[PDB]
Amino acid sequence: RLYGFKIHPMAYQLQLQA
Amino acid sequence: YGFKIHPMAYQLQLQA
Amino acid sequence: MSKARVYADVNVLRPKEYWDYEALTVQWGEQDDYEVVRKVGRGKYSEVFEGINVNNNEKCIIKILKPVKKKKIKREIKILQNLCGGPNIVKLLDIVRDQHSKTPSLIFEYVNNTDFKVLYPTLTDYDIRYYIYELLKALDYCHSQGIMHRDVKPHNVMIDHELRKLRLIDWGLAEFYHPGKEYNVRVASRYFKGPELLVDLQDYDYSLDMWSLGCMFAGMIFRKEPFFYGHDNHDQLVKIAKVLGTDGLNVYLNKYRIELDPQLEALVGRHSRKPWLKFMNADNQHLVSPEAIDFLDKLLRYDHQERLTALEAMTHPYFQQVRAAENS
Amino acid sequence: MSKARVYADVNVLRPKEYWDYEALTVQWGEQDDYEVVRKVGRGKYSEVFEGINVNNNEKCIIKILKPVKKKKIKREIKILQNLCGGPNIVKLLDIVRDQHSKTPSLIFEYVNNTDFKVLYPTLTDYDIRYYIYELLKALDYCHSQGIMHRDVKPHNVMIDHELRKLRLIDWGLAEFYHPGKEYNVRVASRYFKGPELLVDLQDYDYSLDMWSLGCMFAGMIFRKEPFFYGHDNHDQLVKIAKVLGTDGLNVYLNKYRIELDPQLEALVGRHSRKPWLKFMNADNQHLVSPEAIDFLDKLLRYDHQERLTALEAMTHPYFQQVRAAENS
Ligand SMILES: Nc1ncnc2c1ncn2[C@@H]1O[C@H](COP(=O)(O)O)[C@@H](O)[C@H]1O
Ligand SMILES: Nc1ncnc2c1ncn2[C@H]1O[C@H](COP(=O)(O)O)[C@@H](O)[C@H]1O
Ligand SMILES: [Mg+2]
Ligand SMILES: [Mg+2]
Repeated sequence: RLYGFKIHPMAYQLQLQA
Repeated sequence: YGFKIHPMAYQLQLQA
Repeated sequence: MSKARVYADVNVLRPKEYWDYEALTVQWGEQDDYEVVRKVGRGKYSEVFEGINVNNNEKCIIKILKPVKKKKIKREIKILQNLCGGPNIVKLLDIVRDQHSKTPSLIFEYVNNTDFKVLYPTLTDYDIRYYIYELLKALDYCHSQGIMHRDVKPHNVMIDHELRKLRLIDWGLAEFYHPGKEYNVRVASRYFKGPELLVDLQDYDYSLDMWSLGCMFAGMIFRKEPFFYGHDNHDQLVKIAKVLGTDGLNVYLNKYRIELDPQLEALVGRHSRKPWLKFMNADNQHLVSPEAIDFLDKLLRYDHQERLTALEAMTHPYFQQVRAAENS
Repeated sequence: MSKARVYADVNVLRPKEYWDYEALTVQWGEQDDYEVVRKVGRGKYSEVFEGINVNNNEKCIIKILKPVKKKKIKREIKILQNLCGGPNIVKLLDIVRDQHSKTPSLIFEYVNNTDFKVLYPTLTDYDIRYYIYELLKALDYCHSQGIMHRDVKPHNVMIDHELRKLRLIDWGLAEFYHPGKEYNVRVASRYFKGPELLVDLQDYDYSLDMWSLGCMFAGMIFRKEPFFYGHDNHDQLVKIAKVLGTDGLNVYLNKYRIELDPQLEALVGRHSRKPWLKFMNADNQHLVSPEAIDFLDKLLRYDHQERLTALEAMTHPYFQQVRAAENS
């Protein structure tokens, strides 16, 4: 189950900011 | 006039 | 003692499951279908993030519903499914639970938006008339479908001024209208609660949204948000009084046999009505027009019965120009 | 039965105007100098927009202070001017009023940041060690300058992960420390209030910030924000008791002759302490370390006197690695 990186419950990727 | 918020004018998105 | 004067028996005629939302059974889609990217809003009952659909690669909004009665979720879910496709209606794209915690998130269509505080100033007399006419299609649609959005105000309307596109959002307070039902007055947002919620007239109707449209508009043309600035529900009515004047607050009260808690009576007091022109200042003068006033005036009445229908308002001389541009 | 155990005089020795902030006289700069671009946040006492400097073309944050005692602004402002330049301290670039509405705004330096909720998880054992060591330089500095930030919690610390840059922000609660002064306990934010604010020990000190750092850090390694989740002030203490155990809450109380309102006594009750390792789950195990635990443990004590000083903590075995990396 390659899991890791998830808020509440969604995986999320990067600081894509602006 | 330059429309304004509280006190500063507002930058712009563009259109040309 | 009230009943709707438009669209009252629609939920009557429709199949019970249409409005019997506790009866809904959420058909969850696939989470991993999305990835989260940036937070972007955080409401009382939810947290908003901009995310993405990994399959189609389209930006989307992920609303993560904070702790609340499951039935208060099946509501919005249902309401949203019911509206989906509606003109200017935010569009639910998929709904989702989470593996463990078990928290639901609504994944909406994305709107590029500019906070009204930053955007509105920027609009032109026509810009406004248009956006309101757009905002109106939303409300008339959804009312016609048996629903009351019970939360109308700027922050819940997304505008992509770039594409002159508009969406009405957050239906977490929208509810189904059933004739004669006694609803809850702890709705809308202070500034935009209509009189009826402020004097406890529980069997309210779509009319409520009209008053919020009222404040919202009033404040746009006058450049004075919030228009009515209560620090508290009691104060709100008060602040309303000092503009529509008490001689009407009373005629209203008697008509519906409503009784002010004394004290509220007190705080309110005697006040004459202040005519709309007394808000036309120099900067705002370009947006204020005999029509804008008639229209506003016909939105902001103590008597919800006497407010314009959505439909009726979509014909008001204010919108003639826009309406033209439409079927063109 | 308290007095600061570090930097207690930082204001005593200094010229009175250094800390006598009502005496401040704001020297307003040029509004016209900036333009607003997008709203970005909106706090209890303020509204934040990202703006821009038309002269130099640099991004900036415009914080428009909502209605509050002028003296509560001259504080922010003064504190801010006092800190300016301090390591990892947000930087006040200019303060502006407005020819018309007479409406002060604080125009800070811009930080590109990622909401903790989306950023933190992303971090590595090291990453955390680092940012807290960074966050530490901010607190030690400012404490050394006679100031208490009084409201430390993720949302007030900006991190530009792309540049491993960090800023501590919202000095709206920060206040000058004067030995023996009885301060106000309606500060910090629920979750991150220290015991002293929850049992009413008003002559608190910098120590308070240590406990916030305490919760903040505790939650980051254990991946459990908020660590102590009170629904209410009383509850908070309670939730703290169920982890540090009541046998300490008591020793504390007697030491400072403090008395629990009965009832709060009640709600708290008897509870044994839960040792830190009972929070090391599988998902968080990579961040938890015999050191992270010693360090956390030395931040989270009922007794503010026994918490680490900022300085002291900047030497804890946890940071050795990082502290290496500056020396090089
Ligand atoms: N330098 C900055 N860069 C980016 N966002 C900021 C900055 N300063 C304040 N904000 C934000 O505005 C919010 C609260 O405003 P304030 O009450 O000034 O602390 C924060 O959580 C941030 O999202
Ligand atoms: N679909 C959406 N797209 C963009 N922003 C949204 C969406 N739904 C809610 N929000 C927002 O959440 C913030 C505050 O919520 P509200 O006051 O309901 O506008 C706004 O500044 C918007 O960023
Ligand atoms: Mg605050
Ligand atoms: Mg507080």
